[PDB]
Amino acid sequence: SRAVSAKKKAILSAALDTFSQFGFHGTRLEQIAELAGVSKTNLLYYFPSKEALYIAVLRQILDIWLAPLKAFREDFAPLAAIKEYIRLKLEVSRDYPQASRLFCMEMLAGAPLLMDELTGDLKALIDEKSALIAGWVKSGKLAPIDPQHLIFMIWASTQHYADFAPQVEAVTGATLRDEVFFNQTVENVQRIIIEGIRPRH
Amino acid sequence: RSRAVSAKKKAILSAALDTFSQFGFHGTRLEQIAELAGVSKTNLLYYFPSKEALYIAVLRQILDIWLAPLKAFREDFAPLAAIKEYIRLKLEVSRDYPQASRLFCMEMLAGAPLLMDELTGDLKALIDEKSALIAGWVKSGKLAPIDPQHLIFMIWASTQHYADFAPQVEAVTGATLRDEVFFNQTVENVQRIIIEGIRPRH
Ligand SMILES: O=c1cc[nH]c(=O)[nH]1
Ligand SMILES: O=c1cc[nH]c(=O)[nH]1
Repeated sequence: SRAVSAKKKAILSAALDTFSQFGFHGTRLEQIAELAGVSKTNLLYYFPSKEALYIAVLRQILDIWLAPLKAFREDFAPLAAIKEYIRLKLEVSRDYPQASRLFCMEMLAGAPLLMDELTGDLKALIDEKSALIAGWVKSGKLAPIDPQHLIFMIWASTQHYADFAPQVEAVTGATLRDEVFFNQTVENVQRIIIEGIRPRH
Repeated sequence: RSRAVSAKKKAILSAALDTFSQFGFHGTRLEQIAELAGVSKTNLLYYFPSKEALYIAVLRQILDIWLAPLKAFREDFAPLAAIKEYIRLKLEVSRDYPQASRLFCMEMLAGAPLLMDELTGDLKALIDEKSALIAGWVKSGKLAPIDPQHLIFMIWASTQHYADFAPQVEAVTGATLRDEVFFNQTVENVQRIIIEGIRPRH
């Protein structure tokens, strides 16, 4: 149904903005229900608790973050695939900083509510894609870097510009919404990581 | 300068770090910091006039630890060797002081309400100075053409990740930086990507 999806997205977006501004414990479901334009009973049909909504919000940003990596295939040009991956991750930092910070804040608390996804569906995908990239490496299409550590570096360097945005602005005077700085950021992150994993000699 | 006094101020700062780490800034009471440091409230207020002053002192101390290697950069150093220590020291700090990494990251997530003066002032000054130093290394052919500030941010981001995102690292790999073998694999992998990413080539 389109209507169910339209409504689930209105709730998730209202939920993101409310968790972002009031934190998990200070947020009440009725407040989210007011801003999505729906009744509490209607909201609870799709998300039975504050915990369910919160987890769903973080699953949504994870699905966005991982889409490029889920699309990886063995016959891709490895360096080209990874440079596109880096570019998509920084567009997410520019456009969805609130969700990036919400995820980072969950990690800082020990991932009390997200540990089910990290040990389950997330670990399954990274195991699968790590084996794929290890194939690219055991075949000389990439230098020898270990796959899980290359992935962590991609995540860390692109999410930095959202999560650490106040420090980036303080040192450079710019943000990712400044077109020129955005393009300089993409090119420089790409240069270091790509040349760092490019086959040699 | 008196060391006993310095030893006492560091004892207080360390009690503050772990109390701020466990209860957050607004939930922390000065009485808790004093009781856990082994000192009277009055002795704490002698050195730190407010909870906000102490909190800022705690975050400045972790900044000083983090930036010491970069302050030590000088034009005549071997660039790649210097950046290899920097990465190694940053990963040692993520292993030994994860609580401080998390507290600083949490300050950034709130918009840096209390620390923004330190970022726009002393931090920006150092990064300007050392970024020009690194631009000199590139204009003298000792490094590939990279932009200095983004190289620095990547050193920070990739090394602090293993502390701030430790639960995700453990979930995906089963390990932490306290495992000697995983620590050494991490150093070698981060160093390899950044160093080979910036090596002159030619
Ligand atoms: O892109 C991603 C995906 C999963 N976890 C992260 O921290 N970043
Ligand atoms: O090492 C450092 C120094 C300043 N700010 C950071 O995030 N990391």
